Amino acid sequence: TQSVQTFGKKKTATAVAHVKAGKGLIKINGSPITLVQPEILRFKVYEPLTLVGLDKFQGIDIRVKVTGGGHVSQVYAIRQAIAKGLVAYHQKYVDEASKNELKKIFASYDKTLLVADSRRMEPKKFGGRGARARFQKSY
Amino acid sequence: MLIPKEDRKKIHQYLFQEGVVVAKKDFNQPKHDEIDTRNLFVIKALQSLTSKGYVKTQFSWQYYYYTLTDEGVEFLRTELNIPEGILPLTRLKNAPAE
Amino acid sequence: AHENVWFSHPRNFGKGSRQCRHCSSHSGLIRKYGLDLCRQCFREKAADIGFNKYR
Amino acid sequence: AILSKKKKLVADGVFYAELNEFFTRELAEQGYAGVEVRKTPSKLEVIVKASNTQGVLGEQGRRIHELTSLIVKRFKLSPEGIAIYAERVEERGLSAAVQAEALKAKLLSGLPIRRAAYGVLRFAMGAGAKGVEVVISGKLRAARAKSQKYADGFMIHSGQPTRDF
Amino acid sequence: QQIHKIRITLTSTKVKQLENVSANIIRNAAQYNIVKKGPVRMPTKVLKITTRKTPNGEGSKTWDAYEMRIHKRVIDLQAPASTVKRITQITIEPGVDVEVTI
Amino acid sequence: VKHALEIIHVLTEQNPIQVVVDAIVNSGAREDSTRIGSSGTVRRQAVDVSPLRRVNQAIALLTIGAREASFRNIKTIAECLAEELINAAKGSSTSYAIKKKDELERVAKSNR
Amino acid sequence: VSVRDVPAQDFINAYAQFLQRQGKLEVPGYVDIVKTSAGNDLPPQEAETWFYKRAASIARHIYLRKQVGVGALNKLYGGAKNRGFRPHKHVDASGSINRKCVQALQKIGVLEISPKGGRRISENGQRDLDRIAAQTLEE
Amino acid sequence: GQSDKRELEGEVEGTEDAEAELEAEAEENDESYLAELELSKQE
Amino acid sequence: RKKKVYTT
Amino acid sequence: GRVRTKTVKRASKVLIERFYPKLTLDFETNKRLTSEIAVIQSKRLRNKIAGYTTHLMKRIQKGPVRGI
RNA sequence: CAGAUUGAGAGCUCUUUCUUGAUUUUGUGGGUGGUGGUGCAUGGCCGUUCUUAGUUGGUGGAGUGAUUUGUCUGCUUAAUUGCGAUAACGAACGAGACCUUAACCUACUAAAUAGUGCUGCUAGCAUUUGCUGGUAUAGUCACUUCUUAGAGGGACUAUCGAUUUCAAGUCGAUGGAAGUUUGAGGCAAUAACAGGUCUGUGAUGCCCUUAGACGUUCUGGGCCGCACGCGCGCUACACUGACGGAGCCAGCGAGUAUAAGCCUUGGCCGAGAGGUCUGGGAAAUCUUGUGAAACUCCGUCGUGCUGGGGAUAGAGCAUUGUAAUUGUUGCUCUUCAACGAGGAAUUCCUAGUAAGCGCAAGUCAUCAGCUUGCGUUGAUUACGUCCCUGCCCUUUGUACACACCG
Ligand SMILES: [Mg+2]
Ligand SMILES: [Mg+2]
Ligand SMILES: [Mg+2]
Ligand SMILES: [Mg+2]
Ligand SMILES: [Mg+2]
Ligand SMILES: [Mg+2]
Ligand SMILES: [Mg+2]
Ligand SMILES: [Mg+2]
Ligand SMILES: [Mg+2]
Ligand SMILES: [Mg+2]
Ligand SMILES: [Mg+2]
Ligand SMILES: [Mg+2]
Ligand SMILES: [Mg+2]
Ligand SMILES: [Mg+2]
Ligand SMILES: [Zn+2]
Repeated sequence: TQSVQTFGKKKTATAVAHVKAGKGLIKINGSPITLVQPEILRFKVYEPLTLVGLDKFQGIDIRVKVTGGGHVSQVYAIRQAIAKGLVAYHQKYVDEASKNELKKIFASYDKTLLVADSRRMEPKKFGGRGARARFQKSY
Repeated sequence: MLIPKEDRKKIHQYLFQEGVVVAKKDFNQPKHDEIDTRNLFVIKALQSLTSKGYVKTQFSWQYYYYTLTDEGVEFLRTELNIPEGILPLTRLKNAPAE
Repeated sequence: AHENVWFSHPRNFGKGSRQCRHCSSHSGLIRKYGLDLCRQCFREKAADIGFNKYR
Repeated sequence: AILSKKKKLVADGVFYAELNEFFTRELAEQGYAGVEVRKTPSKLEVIVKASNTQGVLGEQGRRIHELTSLIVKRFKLSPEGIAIYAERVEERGLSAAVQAEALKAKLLSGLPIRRAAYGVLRFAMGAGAKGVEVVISGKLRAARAKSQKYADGFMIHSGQPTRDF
Repeated sequence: QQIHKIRITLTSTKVKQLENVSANIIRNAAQYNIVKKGPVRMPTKVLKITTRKTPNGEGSKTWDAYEMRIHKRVIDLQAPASTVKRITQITIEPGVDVEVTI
Repeated sequence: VKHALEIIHVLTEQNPIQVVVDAIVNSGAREDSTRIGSSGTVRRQAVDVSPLRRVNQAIALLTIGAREASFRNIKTIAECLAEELINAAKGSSTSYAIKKKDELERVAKSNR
Repeated sequence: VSVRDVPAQDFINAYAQFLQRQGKLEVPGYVDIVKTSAGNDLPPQEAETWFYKRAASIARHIYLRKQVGVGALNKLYGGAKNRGFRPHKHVDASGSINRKCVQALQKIGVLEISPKGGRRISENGQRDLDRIAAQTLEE
Repeated sequence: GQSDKRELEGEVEGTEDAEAELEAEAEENDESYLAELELSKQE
Repeated sequence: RKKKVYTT
Repeated sequence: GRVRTKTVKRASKVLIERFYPKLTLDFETNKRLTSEIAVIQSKRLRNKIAGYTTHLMKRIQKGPVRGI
C-alpha cells in the first residue's frame, strides 16, 4: 500500500516516522500522542496537528519510534518526523500543489518543523571544564 | 661470578651452535627459557665473554643481544675440547638471498 | 636462608609489578591496549607504533 | 595467545617500533634508513634500507645470518617464519636518516662542523631535494653550547604537507 | 567439504588497501559466478591516547591527543573452501591481515 | 509562567499577557545616567536609553524582584512573580522594578 | 484497549489498588522497616501501600519490554545518592526488594522465568493488565 | 665556524666533498662441520 | 652534614 | 571576515586574462570550467577561485577592472 | 641442619664438623651501578615571547659604508590580508591554503555482528479486516530511511538591496542543513630564554660514592605528620527546595585462557554493602538501549539552624590486598558542628556558549571531591571600545649591545 518512511532529528534524538494509508493512527513508540510525558511540551507535538487541521490525517496513520537524545530533545525529533512525514506522503501520493500548501503553513510558523536544527555540542578543550570555560587563574 | 661448571657448560653449547644468545634483563628469573639455568647466570657469563672480546653485546628495550665473534669460535674450539669442525649455526655458510 | 629473603616481597598487582618496555621506569606507565610503556617513551615511539595527531 | 583486534593491531605497531630501534643501535655505522615489515603467509619478509648492504651482508652473509638468529631467539618465532633482506637505498641524498648517521661518523672523526654541515647540504640538494635544513646543537671544546641552522632551497613548515613531503 | 558459506574478516589501519583487497575479492567473485554478500562497513573504532606534552612537570598544561583508527570489514562468500583460500593469496597485502571462519 | 498567568487572570480579570505587556513598558527606564569618568574621577553624564535596552532591562528587573520576594517566603515563586507583574503593570511604586525605574530616571534628571 | 493507551502514572495507582484489594500478593515481613535503596536516606512514606505500588510498576515496566532481569530493576529505580561533600552518584536499588516482588508476583501470576534470562510476562499477564487499563479510563 | 674564514673552507671544502662524493657514488651506483652429528653419533 | 654514622 | 587571499586573487585574474571568452557570470558554469582549465589540488580552493573570478566577471561588464 | 643470636625458618654472626671443588678468596690497576650533585656543562622534549602577526631574499632606486626602500599615508580584515597610494617591480616562509572531527544527501555501494515492512508461527484487548506485543541465524523473503562507512556531491558570501575611494570590504534580507574563516581543533615562521626537566630513559660530560655503598634487597615507619598564611576544588546555606513514591531519555569508550585472572547479564541468598551458581563477550554479536543524573508527575514537609547542611564521633556488617593500626573504600544505626548568600580584592565566559547535571577513560588489587572527553537540560547580555590591563607597530632618546638582571 501507500507507505512512506521519514525521520526527524535533534541533538542526538532521532524519531523515525512511518506514514501509511489508513484511519489516522498517531502513536509515539506504540503509545498515543495524547500521553507524552513531557506534559508541559505536549503542545509542541500538537502544533503540526492543529496548524493544518486534523482532517488531513484521516487517510494516513503514523507510527514513530524515537530513540537517543534526552526527554526534551526527543520531543523536537518526534514533531519533526511527523511534519516531514505528512509532507513526504503528499509529494508521493497526492498532487504537489497540496504538498506546497502544507509546507507553507509549517515554515511560516516554525522552521524546525521541517528543517533539522544543525546545532551539535562543541567539543571540550583542555585547560577548562567546558568548551569555552577555563580553570580559574591565580597570580 | 660463581657458576657451577655444569651450568656454565650448557651456556657454551648454546652460544656455540646458534652463536647468538638473547637474555631478558631480570636477575631473579629462574630459567632464561633456552638455557636450563638462572637468567642471571647467562647475563654474567656472557658479560665476561664480551669483557674478553668473544661476543658483541647490544642492549635495546630491556633485552640483551649477544652475538659470537670470529675470535670466540676458536676459543670454544679449544676450551670445550670440541673437534675443529665447528660452524656453530650462524657460520654454516648458508649464503644470503638477493 | 638468604635466597628466601632476597627479593622475597611480592611484586605483583603493584606499581613495581610492571615497568616501561623502553626505560624500565615505574612512574607514568600506560597500560591501555597493553602498551606497558612510560608516557615519555610513548611520545618518542608514537609515530613508529602508529599513533598520529589528527585533532 | 588470543588477543583482541584493538590490542593486536597495537601490538603489531609496538613490535615495529622496538625492531626499528634495534637496527639503529646495531647498524648505525652502515647508514640505516628504515624498516618495512611485509607480512605474508608462512614467511615474515623484513626489508631493511641501508646505505651499505655489505656491512649487513658481510663475510658470506655472516652478519645477516647471525642477525636474523637474534630475532628468532628473542621473539619466539619459528626459524623458517622470518626472512630478512638487505636492500640498498636508491637515493642516499634524500634520506635524512642516512645523512644524520653519516654526519655522526664524520663528527666523531674530528672533521670540522662547517665542512661536515655543508657536505650534507650539497649532497641532499644534489640528490634533488626541494630543500634541506640541518640544526646541530651541543658543546664543542667550548664550555657553552650553541646551535647553528644551515638552510638551503625551499622549505615548508606548517600544515599537513610537512607530514607528506 | 564442498560449497560453504564462509566469512572473511578484514581489519587494518589504512582504508585504501582494505578497499582494494575488498574490491579485488568482490571483483574476482563476479567473473566467477559466486553469489556474494558485502563488503559490510563495521563501525570504525578510534583508539585514542591523551598524554601530557611535558616529559617533566613544568609549563602550561598541554596535552597530545594521539589516534589509531581500526577499520573492520566482513565479506560473505558461497563457495568451496579451496576456492576461497586461493582468492586470499591473490589479494595478499602487507598491511591487511586476514582471518577465515566457517 | 503558566501558573503566574492564571493568578494574573483570577486577579483583575484582565488578559494575563496584556498585563505582561503593560508591565514591561511601564518598568523600563527611559533615561539612564551612564558614567563617563576619565580614568578615576566622577563625571556623570545623562544619556538616553535605547528601546531594546529599555524593553530587556524591564524583564531583567521584573524577574530579579520576583526572585528575591520568593526567597525564604511561603509565597511560591509563581505567585511572587504574579504579585510583581500586576503591581508594575499599573505603575504602583510599591513594586520592585518600579522603584528602580524611577530611581534611574530620577538620577538622569540630576545630570542635565 | 492496551496498557500503552493509558497514562502510566494513573495506571499504576489503579493496579496498586487492585493488588491490595485482591490481597493474594504475598508481602514480606520487612516492608515496614526497609529502605528501597542504599542511596535513599529514609523509608517510603506510604508504609502500607508502597510495596503494592512498586509491584504494579514492576509488572507494568516488564510488560513493555523483553527479558528484563532483576539487576536491571535495581538500576531503574535507583537514583542519585547524597554523598555529603563528595559529588552525587547513581546507586542501584536494593536487590531483595526487587527479587521478592517478582517472586511474589510469580506465584500470583502475570510473569514467569523467561528463556535466555530475565522474566517474561505470562500468558495470563497480558490478559489481566489490559483489563486494568479498561477500568482506568471510564471516568 | 665563527671565523670570517672556515666559512671560505666550510663552503669550498664542503661543496667539493659533496660534488666529489655524489658524482663518485652516483657513477658506481649504476653498475649495470655442523654440530648435531658430532653430539649424537656416539657409537 | 649527612655522613652515615654507625651505632653497631 | 570574508577577505580572499592572494593565492585566489592572482589565480583568478590570470584566468580572466587567459580565458575571458569562455568565462561567464554563472558560478556553477565557472566552477566546472576551472576544473579543466587549472590544476587545483583541493575542491575547496576550486570553488574559491571560481567564486572570485565570477565577481571580477560581474564587475567587468560594468567597466574596466584593475589587474586584467 | 641443631642450639645461641636475630624483628625474622637472614649459616648475618657465633659453637658445630659436614659439604662443593679452582667457577672462586686477598692486594694492584681497571671497572660497573647510582631517584647522589651539577638543567649554571649538555642532547632530546616541553613551556614562554605567541598563535600575536611577523620574517626574508632577486633585480632596480638611495647611501663610501654598516644599512635603508621594497616591509607604506588611508580604508578593510581574525591576519604583512587585501584594496589602494607608491622608487619600486616581481616573489618565498609564516598566515591562508592543508589535515581530523561535527552537521546535509529518500542520488550510488552494500550489510544475519544494524534497522524496517511484509510474511511463516504466535500471544492479550474490542470483536470489523483493528491496536499493542513475542518469536524468526532458514521466511534459504523485500528494502537501505533511520544505524554503520567509501567513492562522490554540496558553500563560493550564491542572488537581490543599501553604504564604501564604487575598490577591498561591511551590514541586512531570500534561498539554504550549513552565510560568526560553517562550528571545533591538529600542524604552525626568523631567531631566542641561563624558563623546567641528568627524579623517563642501557641519553649524556664532569664532580661525589662504589663493599660499614649514596649500588641492590628485606622489615617497619614517613612522604597524610599541626599554634598558622595562600592556591586549584567539592558539598551547601533552601520552598525555582529537601525528602517518599511514580515517570524514564544519551553520547564518548573499555573489556580474558592454565591464567595468576577482564567486562560481567541471568538465577538464587542479603535491609544494604556484598556473596554464590551458571552463561555471553577478544566484541556493531555479550555486559549495553550502559532504563545516568539533573529532569517531569503525585504526595509529606511549611520559613524552624527545620525533614536545609552533613562535618566530627561511637558501635556494628562486607570488599580488595601478604598486610587496612594513622579508620583504603562501601553499607547500617546513632551523634548533627560552622554555614542564615560572604569585606578589600579577583577569575572564566558570546550559542547548543556560560551555567548547572550526571556518565566513560587515565591512574587502579582497592580508593576520584583530580584530569581527559562525552552526552542531558539549557540561558542573560555586547556583537562595541582603547577607559584599566597585556602585547604588537611607528616616531623618538640613549653614555645599553653580557643589551636595564645594563
Ligand atoms: Mg652559518
Ligand atoms: Mg594553518
Ligand atoms: Mg547489575
Ligand atoms: Mg526514581
Ligand atoms: Mg634551562
Ligand atoms: Mg640592492
Ligand atoms: Mg613609502
Ligand atoms: Mg579567538
Ligand atoms: Mg572567535
Ligand atoms: Mg621498604
Ligand atoms: Mg590549575
Ligand atoms: Mg524527587
Ligand atoms: Mg578481584
Ligand atoms: Mg591602551
Ligand atoms: Zn618508559
